[PDB]
Amino acid sequence: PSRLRKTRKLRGHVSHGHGRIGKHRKHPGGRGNAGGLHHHRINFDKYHPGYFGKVGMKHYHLKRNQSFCPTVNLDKLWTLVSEQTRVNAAKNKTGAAPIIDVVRSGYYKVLGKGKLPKQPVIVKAKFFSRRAEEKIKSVGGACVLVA
Amino acid sequence: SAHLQWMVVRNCSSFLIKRNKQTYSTEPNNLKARNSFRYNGLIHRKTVGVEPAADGKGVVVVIKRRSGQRKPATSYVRTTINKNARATLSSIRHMIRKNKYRPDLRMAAIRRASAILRSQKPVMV
Amino acid sequence: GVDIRHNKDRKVRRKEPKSQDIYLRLLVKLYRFLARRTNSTFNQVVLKRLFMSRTNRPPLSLSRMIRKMKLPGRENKTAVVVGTITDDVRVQEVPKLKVCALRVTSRARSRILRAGGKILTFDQLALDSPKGCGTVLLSGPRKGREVYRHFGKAPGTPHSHTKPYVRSKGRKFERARGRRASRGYKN
Amino acid sequence: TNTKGKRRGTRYMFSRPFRKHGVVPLATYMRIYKKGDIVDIKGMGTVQKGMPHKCYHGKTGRVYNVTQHAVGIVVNKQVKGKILAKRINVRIEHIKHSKSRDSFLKRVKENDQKKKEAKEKGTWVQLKRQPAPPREAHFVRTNGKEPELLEPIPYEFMA
Amino acid sequence: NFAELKIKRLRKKFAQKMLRKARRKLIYEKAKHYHKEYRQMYRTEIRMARMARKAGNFYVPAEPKLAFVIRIRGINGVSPKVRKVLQLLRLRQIFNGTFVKLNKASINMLRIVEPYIAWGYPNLKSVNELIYKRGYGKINKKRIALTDNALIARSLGKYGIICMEDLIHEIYTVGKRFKEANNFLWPFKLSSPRGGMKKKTTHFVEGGDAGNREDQINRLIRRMN
Amino acid sequence: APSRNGMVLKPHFHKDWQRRVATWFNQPARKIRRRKARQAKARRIAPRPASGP
RNA sequence: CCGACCCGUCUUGAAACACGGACCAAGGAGUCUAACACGUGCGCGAGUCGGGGGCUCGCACGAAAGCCGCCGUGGCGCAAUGAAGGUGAAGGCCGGCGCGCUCGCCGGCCGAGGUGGGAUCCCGAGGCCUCUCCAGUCCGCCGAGGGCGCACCACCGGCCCG
RNA sequence: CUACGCCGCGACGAGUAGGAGGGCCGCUGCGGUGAGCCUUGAAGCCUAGGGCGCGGGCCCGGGUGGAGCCGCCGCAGGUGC
Ligand SMILES: [Mg+2]
Ligand SMILES: [Mg+2]
Ligand SMILES: [Mg+2]
Ligand SMILES: [Mg+2]
Ligand SMILES: [Mg+2]
Ligand SMILES: [Mg+2]
Ligand SMILES: [Mg+2]
Ligand SMILES: [Mg+2]
Ligand SMILES: [Mg+2]
Ligand SMILES: [Mg+2]
Ligand SMILES: [Mg+2]
Ligand SMILES: [Mg+2]
Ligand SMILES: [Mg+2]
Ligand SMILES: [Mg+2]
Ligand SMILES: [Mg+2]
Ligand SMILES: [Mg+2]
Ligand SMILES: [Mg+2]
Ligand SMILES: [Mg+2]
Ligand SMILES: [Mg+2]
Ligand SMILES: [Mg+2]
Ligand SMILES: [Mg+2]
Repeated sequence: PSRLRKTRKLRGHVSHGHGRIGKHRKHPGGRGNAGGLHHHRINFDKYHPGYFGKVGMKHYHLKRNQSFCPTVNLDKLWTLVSEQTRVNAAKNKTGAAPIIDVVRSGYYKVLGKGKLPKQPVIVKAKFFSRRAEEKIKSVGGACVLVA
Repeated sequence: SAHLQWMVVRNCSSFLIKRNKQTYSTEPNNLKARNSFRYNGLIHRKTVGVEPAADGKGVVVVIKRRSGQRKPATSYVRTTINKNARATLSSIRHMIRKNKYRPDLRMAAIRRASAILRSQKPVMV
Repeated sequence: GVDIRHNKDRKVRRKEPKSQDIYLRLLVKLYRFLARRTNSTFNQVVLKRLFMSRTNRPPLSLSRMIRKMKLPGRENKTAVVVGTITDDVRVQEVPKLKVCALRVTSRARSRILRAGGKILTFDQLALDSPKGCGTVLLSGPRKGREVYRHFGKAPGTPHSHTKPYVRSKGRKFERARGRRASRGYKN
Repeated sequence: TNTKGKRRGTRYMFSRPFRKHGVVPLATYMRIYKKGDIVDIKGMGTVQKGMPHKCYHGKTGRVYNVTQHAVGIVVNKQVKGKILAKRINVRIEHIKHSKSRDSFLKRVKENDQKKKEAKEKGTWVQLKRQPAPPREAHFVRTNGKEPELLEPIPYEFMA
Repeated sequence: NFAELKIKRLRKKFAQKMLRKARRKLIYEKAKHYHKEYRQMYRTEIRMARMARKAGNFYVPAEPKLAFVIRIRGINGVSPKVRKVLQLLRLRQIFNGTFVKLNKASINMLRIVEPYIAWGYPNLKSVNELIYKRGYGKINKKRIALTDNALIARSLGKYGIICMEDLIHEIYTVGKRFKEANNFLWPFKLSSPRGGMKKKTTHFVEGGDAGNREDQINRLIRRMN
Repeated sequence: APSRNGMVLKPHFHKDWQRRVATWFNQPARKIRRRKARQAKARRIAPRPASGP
């Protein structure tokens, strides 16, 4: 909607909202990121530190699939199975724990943020963190590995 | 709901007329013909309207019944009053005040009936 | 003339909801009457929260509401939030809660009702307690938004930990000069 | 055009007073500075270490850190249109206790005693100090002496 | 039950009738007592100087403790220190006036705005005419004219000031609640001086209008309001 | 020129991009044409599966 | 009769001996795309989004609208940090044993700590009632103080990566 | 009492560059709506005609003209010299 814009209100104002002294010229200051080291150095230093230079080792032919490894924390672990699964384990007189296969749910590594409910469970994953295995062990569960 | 339907048609309505810094409303049952929640002739569970008769004598006082709200074919009860000026206004006042049927529209209905009755007597030179 | 200043005369505050939602404006009408015609300051806070923008009405999770209702002496009180109540899958035991909210996620709704709880809209709350007696006026985290990570001091100033505006995160994106002592400086 | 030297214009500011050179008196090294007490930053020039900057000379701040031979002071320095609380390390030669706060503590100590003493024994007394009131009415006696007449004196060229 | 509720209402009307009557008698007696107190102050100052002259000594009268400060210069081109002090005296417009309790703090504030004000020591008639004719009350941040005694009672009755006579006594004889009573008074918006000023740009003692005129401020007041 | 905080942007529009712009107003017509050819193929192989081997 | 210099414009300063303007009509200049950022409105909400594809008489409108769900591939978000190998966010207390060695084996509970503020909410002495009283009937209002404390701010701890 | 409504009280009102709000100011086209207007005279144009509004502008009478035009709710601009 062009009717809602400043241009419809700036009719009759000679400068069109751009000043009489300094006017609206073509490109005062260069085009794009011009002069980021000379006359826009203050803005680049103030708001984008680290912008200039190289850091680290360059690696050619980076395949993002090789390092694909999504993670899920212990607090979202029990949502990977059904609601029926958890309650059936909690009321199970037999100490038979369910199996949570996080590879099936699309995750490879289990991280250890949060806390687990007090019921054992077998967790299958490609990787675990040290605190993740510690907390799964502490509820009587087991950490097993897959490939 | 009266308030909900009002929030729909308080500005977007076919009966609305916005003109000369005025706002009128032309639905059939609007006493005073003004665009207002109090006088809207379509959104209330009970409304009252005064119209001239089919012939050029008397009025037709119409009220909304309480049961057939979503059945507009039978939703209105029309009765014709064809008496003298004083007896007519007593019937309209009794219909509204005694029945407690929308008592806030008593004087608007009486004034509208007076306008219609006076508009029916012969014009002078 | 008088020796005063007029640059602060007009107080900038919401006096009505910028929304055109009629269901919202109807209960804005209702709590405008309750605020005016009662001495309860609860109605005044609820009324002015009905004018606020969505960013000023952040969602309240289920875990946060359960935490506030667990505080001593808050039992048997109606949790009132002017905003959206949101399910949290990080909690496992939802207690019984009587709760009035502007809007509830369809999954948070099912868990509350399943636990024997009650859910009220603000028109049911007025008939429940017009003065807002026996209520706990909660709120979502106002500054829990991604914009606030960027606000504050400029990233290239000492002792500022504000997130810079970068199109990508990586070792090539704004990490060399001004970010380590080996490239210029660090501050 | 002016240089940006750290000691420009301190020719007299950091110099010693007349006939006050020599050894630093050792009581200035025996003062006890806790945290939160009010000090004035003088900045004597005998000791070149830990010197305050010339903009803090004469200013007053509150201690927050205490080290072996210095203190940290939170002192307000006005920069253009803002005031900001600088934190400066200053050796104890360049500071001293502020007598303003020391007297205010004294008035508080006298105030709490006065409140308890008067409330115990029945009556109320005034604790807020008032500004100087208008002088009261009083009779000025003559003691039998007519006041002496004074006239302006004739002008005469001195020298 | 119509009869009983009617009688209960007429009992509450009569109780209000009695309370209003009792408040009026209190206002009448307070004003009578204040008239006795004022004429005692007038006669005592005369008598004290009278007995001093019999003895051949002098009776230096007590220094004035109340002042009336009138702004005489406009708002254009004022230095920032003078502009700040005038705002502290609530004199933001030319030919505004207000009462100032006098001590060391206030007097030194008057010296700063000396070229911009004419001030002095108002007498009792000056205080009456200003409060009665030009007296407004700052009630709820509004400038509400003092047309009823209940206006003062609802905002200053907790200090005992419940009438215009109480307000005038509190202002003239500088009482404990002078600050509350004076701040309640909206600054007086006097007219131009009828008959004109001598010269606004010089001190009064050099044939002008600025600065302090001790008791000659009352002559200016009669023309100004 | 940069103005206050912002994101350092690198728009790839320095290369006369207006000569080669692909519009998709023929997208609905392309869907219809594809759907028609799928049907025609299906009739051509009468009892064989329509989606191929 | 009083007042009244020609507009536009750059300018510290224009009636200017500064520039454009003889007059009239018509046309005539912050647009669109892309990318961000913040604000607001709406839907859903730890999710969300079909935008490419496909299915529906093949098509006046309809090149629209509708549907998919084993079309959610994917994007963005839900996790950060390091150049990288890589690693990767729970604590509070009471108890018994080493040595309660500045500390390990556990139990039990509770489930993101604490201080100072903090709208709102809760308790509440004592008051406000009638033709009057000694004796309570049910709730209404004010209220000293007391309590739990949203968001947010300051600070102190705690956890993850180098 | 068109609650986006109505009413009450007090203070205040300069303005370039610039920003913001309101516009029942105006142009063109689209979706709705006015059982709208019109050869018993539309648009356009002229007018010592009558008025309204602070204003942008608008309404009405007269004349000419001879076939189309507008109000309101929204939408979109190649929208005001
Ligand atoms: Mg302008
Ligand atoms: Mg122009
Ligand atoms: Mg003015
Ligand atoms: Mg101004
Ligand atoms: Mg050295
Ligand atoms: Mg001047
Ligand atoms: Mg005269
Ligand atoms: Mg020029
Ligand atoms: Mg020049
Ligand atoms: Mg000019
Ligand atoms: Mg010249
Ligand atoms: Mg020339
Ligand atoms: Mg030129
Ligand atoms: Mg020329
Ligand atoms: Mg034109
Ligand atoms: Mg489609
Ligand atoms: Mg996926
Ligand atoms: Mg806290
Ligand atoms: Mg910390
Ligand atoms: Mg103005
Ligand atoms: Mg154009």
